[PDB]
Amino acid sequence: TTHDIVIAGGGISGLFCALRLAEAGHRLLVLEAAADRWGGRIETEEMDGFIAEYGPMRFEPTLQPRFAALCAELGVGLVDFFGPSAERGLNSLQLLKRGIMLIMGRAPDDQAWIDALTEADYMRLRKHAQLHGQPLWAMGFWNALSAQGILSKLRDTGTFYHMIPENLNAAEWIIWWLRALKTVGQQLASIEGGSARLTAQLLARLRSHANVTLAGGHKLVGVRPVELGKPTLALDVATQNGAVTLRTERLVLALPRLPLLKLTRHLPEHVASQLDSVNGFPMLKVFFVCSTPWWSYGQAPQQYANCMPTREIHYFRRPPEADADGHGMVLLYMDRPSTEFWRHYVIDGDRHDRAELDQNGRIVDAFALFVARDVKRAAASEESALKLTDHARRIFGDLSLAETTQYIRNSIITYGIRDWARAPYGAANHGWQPGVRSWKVMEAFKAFDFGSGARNLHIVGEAYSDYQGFIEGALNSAELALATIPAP
Amino acid sequence: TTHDIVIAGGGISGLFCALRLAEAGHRLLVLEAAADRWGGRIETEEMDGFIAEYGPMRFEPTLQPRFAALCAELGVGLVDFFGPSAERGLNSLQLLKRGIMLIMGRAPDDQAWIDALTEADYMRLRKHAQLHGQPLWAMGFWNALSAQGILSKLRDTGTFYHMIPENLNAAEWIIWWLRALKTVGQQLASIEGGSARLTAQLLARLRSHANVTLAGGHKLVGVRPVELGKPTLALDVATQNGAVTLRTERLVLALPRLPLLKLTRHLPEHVASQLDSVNGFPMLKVFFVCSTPWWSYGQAPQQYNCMPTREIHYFRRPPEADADGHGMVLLYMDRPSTEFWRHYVIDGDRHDRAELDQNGRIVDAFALFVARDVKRAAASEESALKLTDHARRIFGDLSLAETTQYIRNSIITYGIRDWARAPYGAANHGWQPGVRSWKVMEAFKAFDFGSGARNLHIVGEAYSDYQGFIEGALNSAELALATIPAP
Ligand SMILES: Cc1cc2nc3c(=O)[nH]c(=O)nc-3n(C[C@H](O)[C@H](O)[C@@H](O)COP(=O)(O)OP(=O)(O)OC[C@H]3O[C@@H](n4cnc5c(N)ncnc54)[C@@H](O)[C@@H]3O)c2cc1C
Ligand SMILES: Cc1cc2nc3c(=O)[nH]c(=O)nc-3n(C[C@H](O)[C@H](O)[C@H](O)COP(=O)(O)OP(=O)(O)OC[C@H]3O[C@@H](n4cnc5c(N)ncnc54)[C@@H](O)[C@@H]3O)c2cc1C
Repeated sequence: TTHDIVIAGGGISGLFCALRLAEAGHRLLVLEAAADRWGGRIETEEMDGFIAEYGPMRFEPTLQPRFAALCAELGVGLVDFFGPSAERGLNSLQLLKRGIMLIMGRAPDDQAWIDALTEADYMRLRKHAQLHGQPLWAMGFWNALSAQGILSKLRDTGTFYHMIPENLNAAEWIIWWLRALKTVGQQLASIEGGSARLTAQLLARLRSHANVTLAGGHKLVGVRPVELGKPTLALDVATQNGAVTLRTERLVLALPRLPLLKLTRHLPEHVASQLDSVNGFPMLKVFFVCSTPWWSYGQAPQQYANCMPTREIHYFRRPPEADADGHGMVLLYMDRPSTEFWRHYVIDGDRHDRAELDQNGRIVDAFALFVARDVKRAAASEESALKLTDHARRIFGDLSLAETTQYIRNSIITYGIRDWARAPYGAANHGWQPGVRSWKVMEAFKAFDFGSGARNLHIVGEAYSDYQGFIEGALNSAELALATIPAP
Repeated sequence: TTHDIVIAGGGISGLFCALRLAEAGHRLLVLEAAADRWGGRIETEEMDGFIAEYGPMRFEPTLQPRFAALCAELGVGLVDFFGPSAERGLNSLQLLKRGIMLIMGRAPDDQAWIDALTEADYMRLRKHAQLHGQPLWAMGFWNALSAQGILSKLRDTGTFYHMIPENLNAAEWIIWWLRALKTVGQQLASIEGGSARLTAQLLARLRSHANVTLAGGHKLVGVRPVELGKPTLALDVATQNGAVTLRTERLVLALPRLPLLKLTRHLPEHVASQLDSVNGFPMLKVFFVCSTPWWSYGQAPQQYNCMPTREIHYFRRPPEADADGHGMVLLYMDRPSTEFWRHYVIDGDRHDRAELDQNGRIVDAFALFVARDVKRAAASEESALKLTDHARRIFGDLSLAETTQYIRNSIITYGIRDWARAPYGAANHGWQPGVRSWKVMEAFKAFDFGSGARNLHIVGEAYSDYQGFIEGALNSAELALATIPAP
């Protein structure tokens, strides 16, 4: 065949491009490597009636305006989330804010200065802000915080996801934190009836657009200019059937770093040379649904780290105004190196493009043992962070740990695991690297070509965005490229 | 041109192949991507008269017989090393041995069983040893230790490089540790006048062998069979001049995982599909040479959080030859400390050896980190810091900003090697859960593009049966040697 515009990748950014480009009236095609699914890192499975987000769960719409706007324009609402909470002059909580504000030269409690910062200011910071003579775009976040007259000590033990041991671009993670440290963005909200709800609504308005053919099961595996000097692109697309060959005047790669690296030979050196301007962090989620929970409503998230190979362990029960069975659900949410523990419980090598539910008992076998220890210890202490129901407090007192194991192992109705470090994602999210001038990459990536000046290839997505980690970045990224695509 | 046998890679295994193949009488050529140097991961720089090993330092010749033998046959001596030292029935140092011996079903004090274990036994372990129904070749080391009736909890926050958070092949790291846990070893030896001494001696006997042309500055960047079905190989070799094109009847890839992955398109799928059967661990060394040390004459290596490092090792001159009283500090670190320091290599693009005295910012940050710890060590005294009386006092009095500067000034020369960098991509490698090592080593020892020619080979530590050590690199060389007939 032949098409005006191909879009490789049907993730949030792939599709926000497939929308705005339809609304200006182009003949779009959306290749998407996955047969049945759409929205990539957006994953919401229903597990014994619980909404289990294998991908994003909450959002800060005040911070992520363009998210709200794609939510609004699509009829997606946001149920505000009200869920549970959690060496001298250096005596506070988290408050890397001290570290940042020292670097920026302000008072370590100058929260007005922080709340007044614009994107325009963030750009001025990233380009021009220095620390001990060095630009911050050239430094580790970890190094800038450890400098003469900053911190140390540095607690990665404790804290949320600040990517200290990954040592990201100082400027870009000073920027990122100065954002989430504004007074707003405490407004925390789920998406009504799942996060994948947003995927659906975007296809339901992307079906009522005539000039859009959505083509699941299609994976871009090649790109050549047809003739030297000319803008016509040859796309090798492998699919279910077999190895088709599309042609287009404009290809949009809505792909994170790992797919792009698998395409690296088929890309201009000047672009392919920079795909390593970001690192993909792995994250891994495990969900267990328990018949007979040991925790009440409002049991706080813990930071198990030791007790379990996990970072966070999150706790869910059905609303107390329902509870048709009284069941509950546990999220093990983990980064490096806990990810390496669980990685190996995906039974299918070769392919892992979505959660594996109820396919390895060994995942429960290891969840059981780890919790079994902790809930014999929590009965006694009572000053343990594990609330523990009266029913559970007693019955555990009596069972021989080896049986507390089995009680929990039996208790599991359904369980699932998503290892986001696996192809074709290779990461839950990405981070700029020390040395990188993000703005040089984002400009090069938004629009490029094989050497005609055609400006008819694009990269879009979170990975090389100005708001990494969030759908907002994926959206900012889509726009940057949209602006370089004229009407038909 | 055209050659009997090319050997890509002039590291220890590349060269032990270039030797034994000369001694059977082939017309060898050794390509080596590095212009000036040989022996790759073997790196020994002289720093204000100190032997600084950016690569291997010590060795266990009892455990590594084939190392001793290549040392002996080359006139390389080993100065035995006598350097400084270091919840219910679960309260010791090497609860690791507890964990292993639980898995293996023996008594956690069965040290005779351990000392009696042969290679043939290690193979039987690899292939057949199970845990809760699962073969260990299929498990994480971390998972096997955390099992019902083993450990937990697991202290990786202590300990010397056990690769728990890298979660390596349970069987292959049970094997690896059961080796270094023999009493037989622990006999620790440096190499006489540096570790790179062994590189030199191997070229000095590799010069007196007529049928060997050594070609530094040459990097294999492609391999095609000349004709479909026929054993003739086309080598694209980039060099100083430019892009020559050799031909050979037999190519030996003495290369770790990362260069082989850069050649992955030029390799048979059946081989390239398995290069990810191992992980390359990054390690990073920084060396500082200090005018006026702050530490005692037996100051133990520490396990520093306190610094972004894992080990911090302490050196003075043999004080029988100490003409200035100087001392040296080795920051030796794994993930994630590696990420802190890696950014202080001033040359992007290329890093094939240590960068000495090329970034003051490395001292600037060493100073501050130690400056804190040695103001705390003046007072507490309940510290591993054997601080000298001269140092204990003078530090008491100086402000941080001056304690930093005292140390910053004290530094004569400093260096950094980031082994995670091309073309090494790792200080050493580890088998992965799922892998049957023995299936990989058999596939790798000899293969071809489909003729049956059996005229390509992979050799080196990375896919060896003794990962981490030169012994593995040597075991690997042999496996392939055995499949190469005499001329
Ligand atoms: C920090 C550290 C500590 C160590 N400690 C010990 C120890 O205590 N005990 C011990 O026994 N061993 C130790 N070792 C082992 C050491 O790694 C040995 O040198 C050995 O493992 C190297 O095996 P190799 O032959 O694969 O060497 P390599 O150096 O990996 O050989 C590869 C060579 O090929 C080259 N090359 C790469 N690409 C190309 C190309 N395309 N064409 C041509 N040439 C190419 C160069 O990279 C290099 O010279 C240590 C290593 C390190 C780094
Ligand atoms: C653990 C986790 C936590 C998150 N937390 C938050 C959060 O707190 N707040 C927030 O706002 N967002 C969060 N997110 C969301 C994340 O920011 C976005 O979902 C994502 O980054 C944006 O999607 P994308 O379009 O950029 O890329 P992706 O969703 O990765 O899109 C890639 C798509 O390309 C496809 N594809 C098509 N053709 C090819 C091909 N040839 N090769 C490869 N792939 C191909 C598929 O791989 C895939 O569907 C989280 C995500 C995860 C996984």
